[PDB]
Amino acid sequence: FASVYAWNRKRISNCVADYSVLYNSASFSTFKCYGVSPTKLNDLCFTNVYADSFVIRGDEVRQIAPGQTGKIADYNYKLPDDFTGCVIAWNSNNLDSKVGGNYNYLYRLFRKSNLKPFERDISTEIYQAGSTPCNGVEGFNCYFPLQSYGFQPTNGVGYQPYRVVVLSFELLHAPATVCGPKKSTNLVKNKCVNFNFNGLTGTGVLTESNKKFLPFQQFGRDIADTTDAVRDPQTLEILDITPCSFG
Amino acid sequence: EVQLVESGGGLIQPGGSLRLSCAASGFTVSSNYMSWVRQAPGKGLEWVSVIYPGGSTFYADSVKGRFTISRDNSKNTLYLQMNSLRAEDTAVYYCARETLAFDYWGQGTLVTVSSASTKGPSVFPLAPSSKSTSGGTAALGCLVKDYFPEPVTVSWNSGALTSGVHTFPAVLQSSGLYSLSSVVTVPSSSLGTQTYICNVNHKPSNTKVDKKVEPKS
Amino acid sequence: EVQLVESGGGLIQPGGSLRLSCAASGFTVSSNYMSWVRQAPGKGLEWVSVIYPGGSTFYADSVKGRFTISRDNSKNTLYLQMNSLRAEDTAVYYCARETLAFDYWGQGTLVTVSSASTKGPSVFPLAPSSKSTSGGTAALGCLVKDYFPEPVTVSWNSGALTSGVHTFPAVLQSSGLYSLSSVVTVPSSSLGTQTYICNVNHKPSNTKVDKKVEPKS
Amino acid sequence: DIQLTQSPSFLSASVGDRVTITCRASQGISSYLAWYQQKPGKAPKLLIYAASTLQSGVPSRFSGSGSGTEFTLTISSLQPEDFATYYCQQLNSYPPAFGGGTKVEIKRTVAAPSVFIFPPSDEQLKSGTASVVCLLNNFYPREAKVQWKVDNALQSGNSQESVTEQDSKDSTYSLSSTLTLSKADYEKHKVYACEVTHQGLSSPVTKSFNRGEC
Ligand SMILES: *[C@@H]1O[C@H](CO)[C@@H](O[C@@H]2O[C@H](CO)[C@@H](O)[C@H](O)[C@H]2NC(C)=O)[C@H](O)[C@H]1NC(C)=O
Repeated sequence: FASVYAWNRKRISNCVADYSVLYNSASFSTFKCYGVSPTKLNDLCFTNVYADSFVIRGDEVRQIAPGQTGKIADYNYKLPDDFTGCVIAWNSNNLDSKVGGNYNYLYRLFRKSNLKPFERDISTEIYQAGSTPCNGVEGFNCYFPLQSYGFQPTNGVGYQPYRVVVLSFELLHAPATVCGPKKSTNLVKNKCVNFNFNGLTGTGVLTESNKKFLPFQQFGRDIADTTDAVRDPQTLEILDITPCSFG
Repeated sequence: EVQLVESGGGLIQPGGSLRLSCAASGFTVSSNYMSWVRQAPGKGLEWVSVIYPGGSTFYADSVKGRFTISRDNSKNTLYLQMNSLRAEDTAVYYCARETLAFDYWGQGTLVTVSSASTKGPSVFPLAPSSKSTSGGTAALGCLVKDYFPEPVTVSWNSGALTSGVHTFPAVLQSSGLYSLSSVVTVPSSSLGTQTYICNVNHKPSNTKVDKKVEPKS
Repeated sequence: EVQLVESGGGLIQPGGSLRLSCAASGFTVSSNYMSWVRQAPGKGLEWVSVIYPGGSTFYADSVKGRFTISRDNSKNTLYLQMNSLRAEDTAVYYCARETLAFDYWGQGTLVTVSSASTKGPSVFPLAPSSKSTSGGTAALGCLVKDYFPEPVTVSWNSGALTSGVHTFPAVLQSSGLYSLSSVVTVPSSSLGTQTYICNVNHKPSNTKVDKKVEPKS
Repeated sequence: DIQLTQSPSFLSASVGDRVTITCRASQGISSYLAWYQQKPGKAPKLLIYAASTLQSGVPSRFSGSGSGTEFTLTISSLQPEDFATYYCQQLNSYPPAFGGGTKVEIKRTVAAPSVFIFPPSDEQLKSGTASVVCLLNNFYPREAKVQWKVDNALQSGNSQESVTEQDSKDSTYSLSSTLTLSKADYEKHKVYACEVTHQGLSSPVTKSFNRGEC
């Protein structure tokens, strides 16, 4: 994973996102959704999804939330106050903690001013405390600003490392982007049915065809402009649409 | 280097209040983790509050709410405005500059009695006697009793004698008032010869009395 | 039981202002009918304002508007924030806990002069003389004159003599400044014998002067 | 769940020796805490850093031994001047838990007390009460007994004692016991005695006076 003071930032983009494999994986110790409850994720579409990744203590997962304070949310990683995404977290004691102490996971513990939301700060200047110019030298009136979790496998819970991923769905002003999944049923034939073919809503009997579209045409129309054939998206076969009987 | 001094302690009753000023003698209280540490007498320590270089509070468990911390960087002062003291905090207060650990933390007191005594001493001189005399030395002292406002001091000869001068811990009677006695030994050849005057000062009140101790009549 | 004390009086000019704090020494100002009673000197009383246990105001007739009452239960304090004093209220203010009638109401003063004198005394000693002497006793005193800030006090020998000591009501001259004289009789055998020093204290200012009175040269 | 740290307090030793103090940790903590020196009537001073990296401005007598849990401090080659308590803490976490504190005595040998009894001052008998003070001066074993006797009747339940901190120079204790009576009850008896028992005395010492004898 990535440190807590220099988190990563992956910009998920146009694709088919299935937040159900996430939501039901039962391996996550924390799955909170803020802008939007979790089950309705696989039914919405945004412009961009960002995913931020890092590693913290066990009991600092409560500062990854909109409107908190503490050494993590103050100056390591700040979430805006109208967040939209979801926060996921799971314990990772066996991967990140090693006997003798894993001193490779640092965090920032001194900064001049709290972060703006989604702002990032990887500098390593000596936190000049005393009016006396530090001059880049340690000692008194000058602290190094980074400390390290010394993780060890025999730590009580709440001191073992947790890995965190923060998904943030954003909606600029583009034309579209990544969308959830497309729940579909099965296609029946020879029965007056109520059908929807990726947008085409109609009613009628469906029947095997013997016409041949061109391999970019979806549905066919009659003279007087009524839909009378479709192509099944999944199997790509042409089916005629006749009305069911009236008289 | 840094010599934090604090001021503001005294005596008050419940529902009272009090501002404490951790005067940052020393530098840069604008950018340091500061905190209040508390201990009742005869007890271990306890943690109260904390300010971040950037502003956050996180108060303790029992003093959740009803208790406020702040700083002032231009004055180099930490401010602790409390109120509604359950009088169950009667304690000795410390403010310490957390520097990755702690250290650098002055001292300062407080008492929150539900009474309004603050009377002062009742001083008697305990004369040097042959029952206290043994060979080369003999002991004499001053008994200062029946006072509520705990911090009281008795010196010997305006602070002159430091040999044998021993003030014993004050005792709390059933009446609710404190009492103590401070005694010093001095060569038995010198029973009445030199000056032995106990200087009693009561700081919550304004009592100042000098009492001479002489051998029994 | 209940011993209401108040604080906040002083001197100011029109359009001024002032917060008065009826400090509820005593209990439960959260749930009691409280009120302000006013009287000009030499006059009968007058009623000002009132708070309900639940919050309501109902101010008086002439002080309708321009005048605000409130409480604080956690501090056990009543708050009276006034402003724009027509200076025609120069009065002696009382705050009383209405308990189906009244009673239990401390005291506290105020003056709203349109001037800024606050100078202080002009003290002279009025010597004991044979024209004041008659038989066994003779009278001596101190004349403290020409001051605006009405509350002024003269004691005899730091508060020692209470026999014959009589301070007469201050008089208001045409100049606009007050004046008074306090006199005490003492056995004529004791004209100069003992100490007779009048201690003059002016509280709005900070004047403190001790003047000795001795028989005429 | 908060951590509750523990300590085996009330140490006693002599100079120039080795002593060792442990600190329990009743939860899985990592290895970041700190030790403090609390001289009586003063401010603490931290010695051991967040493990064993002893903070500067300290001598070479402390040796903090760290672990996952069960941390342990050790003083080797003592020096008469460490009369105070030693606490544990636990940096990192905001609300931190503190220890229980271990006072440490300085074994001496066998130094009996100077005893002295003081009758009540004439000023106090005006007021209507009689304090009878008995002083025990300098003494190692503090396990001293003060028995008041009034006309040879052992007095129970009208006395109070207090004791001083172990002296930084000669490592002794001093004790003051006060017997409190009314003027009326004082004037009903004659001999007031104070009988002190102590290891440096082969048999107890009694200091006594006779009310009303110049
Ligand atoms: C959509 O997916 C289905 C399977 O989920 C594909 O169906 C396969 O079609 C081929 C024909 O070329 C068969 O040989 C496979 O056995 C089918 N798989 C199953 C599971 O039935 C279908 O082809 C996919 N859509 C497109 C356009 O390829």
